[PDB]
Amino acid sequence: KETAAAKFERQHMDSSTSAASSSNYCNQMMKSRNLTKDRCKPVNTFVHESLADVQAVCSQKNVACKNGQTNCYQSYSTMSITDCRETGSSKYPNCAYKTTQANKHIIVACEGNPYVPVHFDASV
Repeated sequence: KETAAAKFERQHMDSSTSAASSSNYCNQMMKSRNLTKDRCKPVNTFVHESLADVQAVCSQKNVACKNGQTNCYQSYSTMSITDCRETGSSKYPNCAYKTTQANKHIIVACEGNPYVPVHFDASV
């Protein structure tokens, strides 16, 4: 089964771009990363930074996750992200999203050895 670390990379990393280039970024990426295959994932964040910089957050500022776990971490630095959220017209299989650019700190939950991100908790 795909590991939690690999799923995080597939759902949230986009080291190939510095930001969203058009309003269709979310439509394109949600589909290409297979986040709309079985249902429309409602919200999703993409991070436009290197993988090592994001992995690095695992040893930055500890903070409790939204759900209360204590293995979340907030990045020291803000990062270029893209926020994707369904539009009112989104209807499976035609999942549709609003793209929004931002430069925010990220909050992830980490696990394993190597200790790496396994969930994207929030942008703040």
